[PDB]
Amino acid sequence: NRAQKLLHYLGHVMVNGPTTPIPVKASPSPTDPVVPAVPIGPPPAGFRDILLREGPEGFARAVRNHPGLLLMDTTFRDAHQSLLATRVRTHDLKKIAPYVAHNFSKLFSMENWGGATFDVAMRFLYECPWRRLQELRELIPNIPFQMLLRGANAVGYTNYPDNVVFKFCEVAKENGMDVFRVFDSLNYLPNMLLGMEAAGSAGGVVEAAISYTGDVADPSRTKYSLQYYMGLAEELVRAGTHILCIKDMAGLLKPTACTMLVSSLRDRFPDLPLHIHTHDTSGAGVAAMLACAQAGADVVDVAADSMSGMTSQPSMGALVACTRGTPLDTEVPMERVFDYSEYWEGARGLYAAFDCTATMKSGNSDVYENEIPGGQYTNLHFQAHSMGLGSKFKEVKKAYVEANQMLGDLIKVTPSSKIVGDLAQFMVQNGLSRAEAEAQAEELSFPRSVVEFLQGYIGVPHGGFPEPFRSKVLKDLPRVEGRPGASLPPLDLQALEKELVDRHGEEVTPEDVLSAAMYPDVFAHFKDFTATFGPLDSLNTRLFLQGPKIAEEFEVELERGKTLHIKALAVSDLNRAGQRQVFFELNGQLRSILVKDTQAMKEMHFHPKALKDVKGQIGAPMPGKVIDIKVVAGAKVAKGQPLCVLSAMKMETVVTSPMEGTVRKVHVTKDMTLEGDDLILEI
Amino acid sequence: NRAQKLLHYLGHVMVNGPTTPIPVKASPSPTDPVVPAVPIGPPPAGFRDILLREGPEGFARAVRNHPGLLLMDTTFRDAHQSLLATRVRTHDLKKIAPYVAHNFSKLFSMENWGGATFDVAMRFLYECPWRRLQELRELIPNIPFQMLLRGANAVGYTNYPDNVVFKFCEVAKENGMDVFRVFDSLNYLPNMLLGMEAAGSAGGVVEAAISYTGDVADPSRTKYSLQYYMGLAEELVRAGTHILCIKDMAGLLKPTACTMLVSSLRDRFPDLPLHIHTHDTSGAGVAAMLACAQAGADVVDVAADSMSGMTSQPSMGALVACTRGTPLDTEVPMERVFDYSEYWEGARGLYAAFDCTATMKSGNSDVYENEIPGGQYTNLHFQAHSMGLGSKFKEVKKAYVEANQMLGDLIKVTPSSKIVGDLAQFMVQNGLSRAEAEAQAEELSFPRSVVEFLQGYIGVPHGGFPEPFRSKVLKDLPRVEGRPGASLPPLDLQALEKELVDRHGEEVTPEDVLSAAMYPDVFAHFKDFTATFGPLDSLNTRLFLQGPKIAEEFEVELERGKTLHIKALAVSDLNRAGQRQVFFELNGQLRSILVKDTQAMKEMHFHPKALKDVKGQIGAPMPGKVIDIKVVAGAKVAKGQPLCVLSAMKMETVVTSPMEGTVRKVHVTKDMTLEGDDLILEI
Amino acid sequence: VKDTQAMKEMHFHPKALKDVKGQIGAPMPGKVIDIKVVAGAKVAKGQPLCVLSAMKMETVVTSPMEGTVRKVHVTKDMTLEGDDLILEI
Ligand SMILES: *C(=O)CCCC[C@@H]1SC[C@@H]2NC(=O)N[C@@H]21
Ligand SMILES: *C(=O)CCCC[C@@H]1SC[C@@H]2NC(=O)N[C@@H]21
Repeated sequence: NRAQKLLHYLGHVMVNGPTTPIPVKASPSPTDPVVPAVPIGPPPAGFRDILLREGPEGFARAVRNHPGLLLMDTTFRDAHQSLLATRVRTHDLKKIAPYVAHNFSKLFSMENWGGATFDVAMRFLYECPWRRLQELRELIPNIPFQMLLRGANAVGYTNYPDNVVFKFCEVAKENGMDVFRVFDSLNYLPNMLLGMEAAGSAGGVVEAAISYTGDVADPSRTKYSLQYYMGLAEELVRAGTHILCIKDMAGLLKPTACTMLVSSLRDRFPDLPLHIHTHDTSGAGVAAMLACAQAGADVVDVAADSMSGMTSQPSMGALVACTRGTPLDTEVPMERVFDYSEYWEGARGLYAAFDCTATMKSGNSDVYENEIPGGQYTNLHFQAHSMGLGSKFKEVKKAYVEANQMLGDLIKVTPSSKIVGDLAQFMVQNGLSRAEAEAQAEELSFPRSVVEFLQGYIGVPHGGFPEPFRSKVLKDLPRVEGRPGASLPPLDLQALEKELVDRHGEEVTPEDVLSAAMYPDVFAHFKDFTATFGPLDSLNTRLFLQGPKIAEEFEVELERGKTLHIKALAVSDLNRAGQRQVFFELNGQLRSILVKDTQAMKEMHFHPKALKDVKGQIGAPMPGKVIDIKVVAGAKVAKGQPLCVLSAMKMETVVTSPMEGTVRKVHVTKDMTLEGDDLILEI
Repeated sequence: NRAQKLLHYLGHVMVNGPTTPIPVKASPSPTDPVVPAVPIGPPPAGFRDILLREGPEGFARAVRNHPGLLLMDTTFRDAHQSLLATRVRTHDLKKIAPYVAHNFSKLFSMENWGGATFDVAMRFLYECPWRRLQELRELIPNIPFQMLLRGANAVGYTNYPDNVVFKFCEVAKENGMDVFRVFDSLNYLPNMLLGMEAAGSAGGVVEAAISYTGDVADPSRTKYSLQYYMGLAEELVRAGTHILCIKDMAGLLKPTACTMLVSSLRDRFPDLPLHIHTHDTSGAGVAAMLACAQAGADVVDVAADSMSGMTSQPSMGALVACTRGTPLDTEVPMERVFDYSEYWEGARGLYAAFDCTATMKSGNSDVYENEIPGGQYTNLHFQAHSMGLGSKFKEVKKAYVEANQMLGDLIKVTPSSKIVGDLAQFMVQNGLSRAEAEAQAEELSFPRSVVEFLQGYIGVPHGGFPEPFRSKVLKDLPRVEGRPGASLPPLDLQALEKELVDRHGEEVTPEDVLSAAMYPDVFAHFKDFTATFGPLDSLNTRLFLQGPKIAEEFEVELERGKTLHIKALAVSDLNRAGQRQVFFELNGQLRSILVKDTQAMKEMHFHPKALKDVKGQIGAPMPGKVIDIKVVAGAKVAKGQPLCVLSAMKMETVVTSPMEGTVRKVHVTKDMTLEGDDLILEI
Repeated sequence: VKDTQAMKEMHFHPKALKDVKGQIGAPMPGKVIDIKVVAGAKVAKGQPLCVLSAMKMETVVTSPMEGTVRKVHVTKDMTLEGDDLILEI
C-alpha cells in the first residue's frame, strides 16, 4: 500500500491541480538541472575537522588566523527564501550536495536550515525539516553547518519558554548543526542572551548577530547610532559569544558605513572574528563586502551566481574574481563556481511558479525608504496574493512604510517585519492612512500579531512602545512586561509526546514533538497529509508540482531498492459523484485511481413542489403562465370558486379549490412561467 | 488614406500576428507605465548650456573641474540593447524624456543614439532613427546628447570610405548630437584617428574610447599589457582627443585593475577627463565604478535601477547611495531616481517578448571565460533563435570561446564580436571543433564576415592575422592590406540621392541617403513597409506588437490634431482566396479590412486525370481497385483484348483497348484504389 | 485498437549525404539568392557556386573538389534548411 498513495497523489495533482498555492501561473521547465561530474572517493578536509578536533574556541581562533577572506554559502537557505518563497525542496539540494562536499571544502560554513524553511517545509512542501538536515548531513561531511535561530522565537513567530528553546538547540546539535546564528528583532538584550545561552550550552559555535538598520555614517539619524551598536556589541561580547555578526537584512550597509563599523569593531575587539551578512537589494552588496573584507571582516555571505542578485546575497563568482591576486585571496577555482551556478540555473528553472523574476526584474533602491527584507519580500508577496491583495503590492509597500512609522520605528526582521507586514495588509484592505487609523484606533480590530506585539509578547522595542497607540488599541488586555519568556510556564513535553503518540503512530520522535510545539496545527495537517499520500519527498519537482503527462514513462524510486516504472495512459470523464478516473501502468500492469474533482458541484436551485398529501396544497395541474389571480391573500374561499387562471399552448385552465380554508399566501407572482405540479396556493 | 493603412496594419497584426520576429512567445503586460508628475515650465540649466557657451575645450575643463562624481545615463541606448535586443521604441522614450529634462539636469550626457539602434530601428521597428533623435532633441534641451560611433564603421559592420563617415558626423552634429564616443574593434590606430578626425571636424566633443580586454592586474597574460594601454592612450591623446574613455564591453574590469589603470592615466595626463564605461555581467560593476571614482575617474555610466543589472550598466540608485555624504557626492535626490526607475519597470513590462529574463535570471561570472559583450549577448540570442539554433545557446557560447582562440585572440566588440559569433554559429551548425575545422579549413565555406575579416576589410589585429588559417581559407581572394578606408573609392552620394528620389518620393533627405549608404536593402524594405502601412511610430507598444482586442475602444493620434477613436468589433472566417475580414468602428462609423492569412494554402495533391481527346489515353470507366493487369509494359496489343480488371462494390469490369498502339508504361500499381476517369494506361 | 486516419502525412526535401564529397549541401539555412554555375559544365575547387542569405548573414558556397555539375537541385529563392542538398557533383 505504498505505490497506491503515490498514484493517488499523482492522479489528484493531474485532475485537480497541485495542492500547493501557486502565486504565478506557470509550469516547471522541461530542461533538467545539469549535475556536474564528481570525483569518486572521500571528500577533502574542511573546517568541520578542526571543529571536531579542537572545539568552538579553536574554531574561532582558526577562522581568526586565516590569511584571506572566507566565504559562507547561503544558497541552500537564504537564496531561495529571498527569491523563490522558500519553496526549494530537498531533492534539488541532494542532487548537488556531493559536488559541494568535493569541491567547496574551503568554506567557512553553509546555512541550510532555520529561517522560514521549517514552516514552509512542513506547510507547503510536506517534508520533514529534520529529514532534510539528516540527509544533507550524510551528504556533506566536511563542511560545518549553520542555522539561523531567533532569540526566544526559536523557529516560530512569538516568544517561547526557555525549556523549549533549550531542547530545540539540544536536538538540533544532536542532529548535526554546528554553528548557530542567534539574533533578535527589537535588539532586546535578554532574549539575545537567552538564545546565546541555549545555543552555547548545547555545545555549538555561537554567532551573535546584531540586526543593522538605518545608517551609522549619516549623523542626521540618531536613534540607532554607532555608539548604540558599539554598546550592543560590547554587551554581547561580555556574554561570551564566539563570532560576532552584522545582519543587514534589508541591504542598507554602504561601503563607508561598512568601513566605519567594521574598523570600530576591529579596534575594539582585536581578536574576535567578524561575520557580515547582507542582501543585494540596493545593488551595492559586492562593494560593501569588499569594503568589509578590507576593513577587517573575516567571513562574508555569498550565493551561487544564478541564485544571487535581486533580494538575495552577493554573487560567489564576483567575490572570487574581485579578490583574485590580492592579499584577500579566497583561492577557490572559478570553474567549480561555474559548474555550481550552472546547476542552480537549471534547478531555478524548475521553480518558475514561485520565482521573483515574474514581477521584479532587477534591483531596487527604494529599500532605502521602505526597508523591507528580502525573504520577507518574496514571502510577503505570496501572502498578499493569498489574501486577495495580489494586485496591490505597491500599496502594501507604501503601507509598510506607514506601519513602520505608526508602530514607533521598529527594527524589521522576521517577527517584527511580519507584524509590520500584517499591519500593512490590514491598512491596505481597509483603506486606512496612518493618522486616519490612529484616530480610529479605539474602534478598529487590529490582527493578532499587532495586538500581541503591543501587549509585549515578543519583547520591548528601543525607546518603548508608542504609548497613545498602546493605550488606544489595548483597552484592558494584559500587558506582560519585562521578559515574555521568563513569565510563561514551561510546556510539559512528555505530555505532548503522549498526546501525539495516540493520534498518528508509534514512530513519534522528539523532532516531531518539537515540530508540534513550534507549530501544532501545521504538524497536525502535515501528519494527516502524509498519512493520506505518504512520503512525497523523493519525487522530483516537475512531478511534485505538475504531475506526469500522458504516455511518458517516468521512474520513481521511493526508498532503497523499491523502484517503480510508471506510465499514465488516460483520464476519463466525471462519474455520478463528480469523480474522475485515472489509468496508470504501474510496473507494467494496469491500475486505476479514483479522484474527486473539486469544481463540478453546488449548481442546483428551482421552485419547490406542491405536496400531494395535504388537500390545502393547491398546485398547477398543467404548466404554462399565470395570467390572473382572483384571490386576495388573507381571506378564505369556498370550494368551486375560481382562484387563478393559467394559459399554455392553445389551452387555458381555471383553478378551483377542492375544499375551504384560509389563503395564507399567494406563492406565485404575475406571469411566472411555472411547471406542472408546482405550488400556486398555500391553504 | 491615412487611417486605412493603420487599420490595415492593425488587422494584419490581429489576423496574422506581428511582422516582427518574436523570440520569446509572450504578450505585453496589461499594466501601463506610470509616468510621474512633471513641473510645468522651462527645464533647469545643464551642461549643454556651458557647451554651447564655450565649446568642447571649455566643456572638457568644466567636467575636469567638477568636485564629485558625474554620471551618464545609458538607459535610452545601452540598457535595452543589452537587455531587450535593442527593441525599445521612441514612444516609451518620449513619455519619460520631459521628466529627465526637468529632474536630471546635472547629468554629464545621455547616450540615446548609435550602436545597434540604427539597424534595429529601421529593420525590426519601422522607425527612422533621425526621427527619434529629433524628437528627443526637442524634448530634452538641457542635457548634452551622446552617440556611440565606430571607427571607419560608422553605424555599420564593415569599413567605409572617408567621405561617408565625415558626412555622417556632419549630419549627426547638424541634427543635435553633442558628444561622439569613437572606438575601434581591433584597436587599429588609423581607423581610430579617422573616426576622431571625422567627429572633431564636425564640431563635436571627442571621446576616444579604448576597448578593454583581459586583465592588466594579472601578469600571466602579456598580450594586452598595461603598457599597451598606456601607449595607446598616449597616441590617442597626441591626436587631440578631448575626453578619454575606457570601454569595458564585457564587464572584465576588477577594482584592482581599475585602480591601477585609472591611476596610471591620472598621473600620466593630470588634466584630461576620464570616462569609464562598464557592464555588470560579472556582478562587480558598482564596486569597479567606486574604485574608478576614488582613483580619479570623472564620469561613469549608469542606468535606471529596473533597467540595469544582468548584461547592462550599473544601477543609478546604488551609485547615488554609495556616494552620499562622501567628497564624491553626485547631489542627485534619490526620490527622482525612484520615480524614473518606477517608469522603467512599468515600461520594461511591455517588452516581455524580447526580455533577457526569460532565459538569464541573474549575472554570470563565465564572462571571464567567454568574454561576450552584453548587447551582443541579447542580439546574439535573437540571431541564434532566427537560424534554428534557438535551443543550443550554451554550445554557441562554447564555440564562441573556440572561435576566439581560432581567429587569433581578438578584441571582441561589435564588428569583431559579430565575426566571432558568426563563426561560432557556423561551428555549432556544422558540428566542427577548433582543430577539426582548421584541418578542413581549405574545404569548408566560412561565412562572408569571417572571410571578409581574414581578407582584412575591417583592419589588422594586434600581432597579425592567423597566417595558416588566412592561407587556407583565402585561396586567391584579394588581401587589401594597410588601411581599408584609404583604399576604397568614395561613394557618389548625389548619385545615390538621384537613385532614391526616383523610387520612393521627393521627401528624400540627406538623412535618408546616409541610411541607404549604411544599409541599402534595409532602407529599401523599410521604405516599402512604410509605404504600405504608413507611420507606425505613434502607436503604443501593446498596439504595435499585439494589435487591439475585441470591443475595447482605443485612441490613436497619428499627427497634430488628427485623432482617431477606433473599436475592433469582429473578425470573420476565410474567403475563397484565403483572406479574412476585420470589422472596425473608425471615428464612429463601420469600416472593413481585408487581410491575407498566411497559413491556409499549399495543401493539394492527387492522381492526374485521363484526358479524353486522345484515344490512346486508357482510363478507368468506373472506380474501384486494380486486381490484375494482363499486359507487359513494352509490348503492343490489339483492340478488344483484356488489359486490366477492376472491382468495386458487387461489380467487376474488364478493360478493353479501343485501338492498337504500343504500351508505353503501366501507370497504375497493384491494388491502388483509384477513382473514375483516372488514367491506367498510356498508349 | 489501430486508428485508421492518422497516417500517410509526411513529405519534405531530401538530405545531402555526407559520405560522398560530390554531394554539395547547405552549411547553414536561409535562402538561395544567386547561383553562379551552369548545369552541365565542370568547376574547380574554391570557385563560387551559390550564395545564400540568412538573418544578418550571407555565405558563398565553394566546391571541395572538381567534377561535373550534373544538375542544380535547388531553384531560385527556395527557403531550404541546413544540410540540404544544393548540387549533385
Ligand atoms: C510562510 O509563508 C513562510 C514565510 C512567512 C514569513 C517569513 S518568516 C521569515 C521572513 N521574514 C518575514 O517577516 N517574513 C518571512
Ligand atoms: C540586429 O539584429 C541588430 C543587432 C546586431 C548585432 C549587434 S550590433 C552591436 C552588438 N554587438 C554585436 O557584435 N552584436 C550586437
